Amino acid sequence: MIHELLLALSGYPGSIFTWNKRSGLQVSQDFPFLHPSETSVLNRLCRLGTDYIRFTEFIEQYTGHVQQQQGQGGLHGIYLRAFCTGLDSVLQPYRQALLDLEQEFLGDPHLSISHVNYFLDQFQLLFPSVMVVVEQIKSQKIHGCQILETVYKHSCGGLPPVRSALEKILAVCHGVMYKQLSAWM
Amino acid sequence: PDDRSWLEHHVVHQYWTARPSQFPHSLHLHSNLAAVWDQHLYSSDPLYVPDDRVLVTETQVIRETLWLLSGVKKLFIFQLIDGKVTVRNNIIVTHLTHSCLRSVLEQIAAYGQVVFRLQEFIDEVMGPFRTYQAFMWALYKYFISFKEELAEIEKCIINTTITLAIVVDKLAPRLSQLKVLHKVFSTGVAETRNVVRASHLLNTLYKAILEYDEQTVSLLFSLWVETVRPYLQTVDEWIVHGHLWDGAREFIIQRTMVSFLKPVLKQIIMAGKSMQLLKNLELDDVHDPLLAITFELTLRSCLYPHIDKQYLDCCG
Amino acid sequence: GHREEPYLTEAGRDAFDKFCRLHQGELQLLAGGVLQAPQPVLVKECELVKDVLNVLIGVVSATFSLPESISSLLSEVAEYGTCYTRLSHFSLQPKGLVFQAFTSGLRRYLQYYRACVLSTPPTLSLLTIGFLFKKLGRQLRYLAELCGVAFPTGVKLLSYLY
Repeated sequence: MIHELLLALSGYPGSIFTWNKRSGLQVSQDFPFLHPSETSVLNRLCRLGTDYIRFTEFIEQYTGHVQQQQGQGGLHGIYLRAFCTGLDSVLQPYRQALLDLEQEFLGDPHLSISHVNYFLDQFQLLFPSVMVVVEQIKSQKIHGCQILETVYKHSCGGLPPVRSALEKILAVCHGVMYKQLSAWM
Repeated sequence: PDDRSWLEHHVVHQYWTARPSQFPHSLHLHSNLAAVWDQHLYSSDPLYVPDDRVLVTETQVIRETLWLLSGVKKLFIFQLIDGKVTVRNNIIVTHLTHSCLRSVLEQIAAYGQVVFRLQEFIDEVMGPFRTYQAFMWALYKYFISFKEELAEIEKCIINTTITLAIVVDKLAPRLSQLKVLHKVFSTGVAETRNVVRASHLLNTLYKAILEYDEQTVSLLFSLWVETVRPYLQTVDEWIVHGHLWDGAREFIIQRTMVSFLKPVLKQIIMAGKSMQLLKNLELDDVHDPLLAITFELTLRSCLYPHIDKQYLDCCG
Repeated sequence: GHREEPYLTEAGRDAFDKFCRLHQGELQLLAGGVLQAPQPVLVKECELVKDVLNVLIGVVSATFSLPESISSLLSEVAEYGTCYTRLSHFSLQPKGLVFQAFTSGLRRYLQYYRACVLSTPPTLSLLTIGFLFKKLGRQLRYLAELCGVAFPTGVKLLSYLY
């Protein structure tokens, strides 16, 4: 149940947390050896893994799916690929954290699930926060330069980790514009 | 057998599912007090239908409490009544007379409601204003340090001996600091416009620091600085960028009136506008080192030379 | 004393194995005895890690033919070697002269992919593999879309790549 959660969380959903796409991860259900006290902590941790699997799926989906042949900048288009490029390297500390968790579980196996929860709760706010930006881009068919303002309006807020995390992505998608401007000028 | 017995050994899950647990111990009155009290009742002729208590051990009840107290919700013991934790009445260990028990768990449950409501405030933020987010971020920075100690205690239940009278005294410097939040937040949860909703919230904190002008004051101070962060950004931005830009009058100044910046507000407006007429032809990174080198009284009057000199620069 | 005795939030590596064994037994009962599972461990962790490192060389193990969550990690890292082989046999020649230069240029990357595995790791954890060979293994799979595995060749292929 312990190791299984880490494997599910990295993007390998187990036979305990069964991945559907209309509902994400789901526990197998009430059994007489389990009761809600651990269950709720597990569910709260499973939220972040739902989001993470969606992220990896989208980044994979829009980078490396054509040998590059219209008017499309949202099913295709260099800016979308630039966002997908930024997003995974911003997601690097999550992977680093999961890697850490396996080592701590190896050192002493009796460590609690709340032990996992408090370490991962620096991410518990930031992971809903970055989701609305990608959701905006996907839903409203935001393409070309318009992606920059979509990220930029939420990189003028009042939470430091959200600001830095979005800042790295905006550097990348600035980079494609700079590469075109550096020759055209 | 073969799975149920091996479970019964390793896993604890039997005092709240089928075959309620029976605890053999040292007997004779010094910790056999519950059974003596039951026999006393039975001699005293109720007479029939004994009191339903399912017999959970104590050290466990400590674990379930610490889980509830840390801030994760939805445990089977301690039912809700409207979202409020209340004591469950099947608990008995082998003593504690079941009445002092029902009071002491109620007291700690009352402290659990205080943190429950704050986590509820936050849980409805994950399913803009930008002051609410800074508020929640302050609460969390406190919360994680609180949860860490409890989480450490949970290992040490397996380890020594741990009992109620120890964990109550050990959590004394926290249960002091929770009571103030129950009063501060109770006016921060009681209210429409984003400018009165911001001023009324800032004003509670600004009042609470001058109220006691030492663990509570560090609490009020560190929640103070982490929530005035939007305002300071806007205060600098009106000056140096020569324009005002708000959410929807999300800034309490309008081109709704706290006294927090009143002794310099004129100098703010007369600088912010005067830059705009220059264009037509970092104060936060000062404030955060200011805390390193009276609180919100003389200290705030030492912030003001730095912004006064800047106004002087602009108008000149 | 008697030690509070491992909880679900608690102990792993033995209770974890016990738990997964029990859940598999639960599934087996809940069907009627008509669901059949393979071996629950294969065969260990570190031995399995060295086996999957050998899969990246280009030799797939004899457990493949053309815990239980191990399958989900395992398929993703397993398919990398099977497409590496699907590049190497379409690089076996000693026509298009520029096409032959193109094939040796493909070997310039395939040798790098064979060199990075088992010249770096002493031993790594199981999840380190799936994270580490993500930026590289997906990049390896990108080249299969490039190749046919007709198929334009010669100046036609050279000019498209230009």
